[PDB]
Amino acid sequence: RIRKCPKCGRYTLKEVCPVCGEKTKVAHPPRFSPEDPYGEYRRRWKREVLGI
Amino acid sequence: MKRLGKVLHYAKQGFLIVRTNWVPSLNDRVVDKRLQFVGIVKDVFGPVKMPYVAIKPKVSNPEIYVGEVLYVD
Amino acid sequence: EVRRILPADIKREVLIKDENAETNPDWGFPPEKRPIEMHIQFGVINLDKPPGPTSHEVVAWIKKILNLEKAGHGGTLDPKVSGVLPVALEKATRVVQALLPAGKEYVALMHLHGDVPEDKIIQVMKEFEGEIIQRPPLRSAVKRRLRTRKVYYIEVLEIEGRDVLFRVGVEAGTYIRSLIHHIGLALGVGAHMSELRRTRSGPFKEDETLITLHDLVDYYYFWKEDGIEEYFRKAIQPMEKAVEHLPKVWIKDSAVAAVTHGADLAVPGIAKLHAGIKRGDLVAIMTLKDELVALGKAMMTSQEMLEKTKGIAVDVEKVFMPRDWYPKL
Ligand SMILES: [Zn+2]
Repeated sequence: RIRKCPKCGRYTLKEVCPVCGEKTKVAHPPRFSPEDPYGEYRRRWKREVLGI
Repeated sequence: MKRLGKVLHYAKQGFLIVRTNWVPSLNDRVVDKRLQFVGIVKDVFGPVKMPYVAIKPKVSNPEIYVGEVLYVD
Repeated sequence: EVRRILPADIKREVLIKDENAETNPDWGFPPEKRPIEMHIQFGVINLDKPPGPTSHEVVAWIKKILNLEKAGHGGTLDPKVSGVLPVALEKATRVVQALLPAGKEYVALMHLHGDVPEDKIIQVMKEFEGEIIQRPPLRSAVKRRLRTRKVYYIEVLEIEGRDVLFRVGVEAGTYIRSLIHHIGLALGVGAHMSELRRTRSGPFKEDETLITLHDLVDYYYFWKEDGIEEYFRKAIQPMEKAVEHLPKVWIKDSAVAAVTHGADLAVPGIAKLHAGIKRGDLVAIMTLKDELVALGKAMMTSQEMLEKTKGIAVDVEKVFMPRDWYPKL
């Protein structure tokens, strides 16, 4: 499974980036459904973080 | 005939792989120096300067032609 | 100058035909002047496609969510593939013409069917760099003739067990799946592509502008419900971005008015242009304020456009700029 590090965006298969040691994540974005369940919940916290 | 043969190996997927400096054609007949005919070209790939060729073995038992020069008549 | 990097990375020289051409500040709508509504009309999304749906399916979702009439993507990404999927919108929908034939970069995972020493893996993969022979798949074309394609570079990233992760830059029409299959034959043991992600498509890459469908919808909602334009505005790139990798010709205001009114690009209408343009090349026709006017096919080389006094420099294939920007014939 392809992964990448949030900082320095290096691509790797390892859980931890070989370059910065920071943890990596699956490079693919989360699955999407037009129904978008939880979209309301997601926006609630997102509005907060962004300050809307 | 047209040389540029010498099988590198018998790929596990069932093809005789040969390296060459010339690009042959698909379905071309491939034979040994004894004109016994080994199989037919089924694919050509790699760099245009030095391509690989996948010969579809049509013999009862390939793998013997590895390291053996192959030709196209 | 080398097939070692993506062509979009190669900078071109700017030849000057007319040094005193000026532009009217009252005419045109440079990106930083477009109201959000207009920005969308002439926009392109740098979408991070999720694995699962077909690219067409993805475009359909976007047309629905944003209540659009037209949209199109710039390079089919197979269902299981994720990554850069530029999606042009409304009036900019046809800028994809400039993207489909652009260079692409991928990060792929190859799964070998046998145990092979690393050095041999690297060695054999370096052999597939440059012009290579690759016959089209069973799905495409009714003439499966073998042709050549350019692999600008192959860089092995990591090797775990029989899994080989690598980055690859290629010209349009190059199938990563075939490339890996061929590598498998070259190595004898065989291999197949287990995972694939696109990291660059023409001028679009993985940077701050790359956005997911989740971000898209949410930013949209912020604009529609909360009246916040900043986020949705940034989720959409101006069509000009979709043409960054193309050789350009910057034309005088009168030429812009002529082209947006059906004429082709006249040689004397050119103020400055990129070098290296060859007859037949796709070129972006730009305003002196860097607005995209149209896409066209070059009727002559840069050198001819530079020295000629008359005739048609570029055959216009699609006009994006509305007639009211730069009025009169
Ligand atoms: Zn890192």
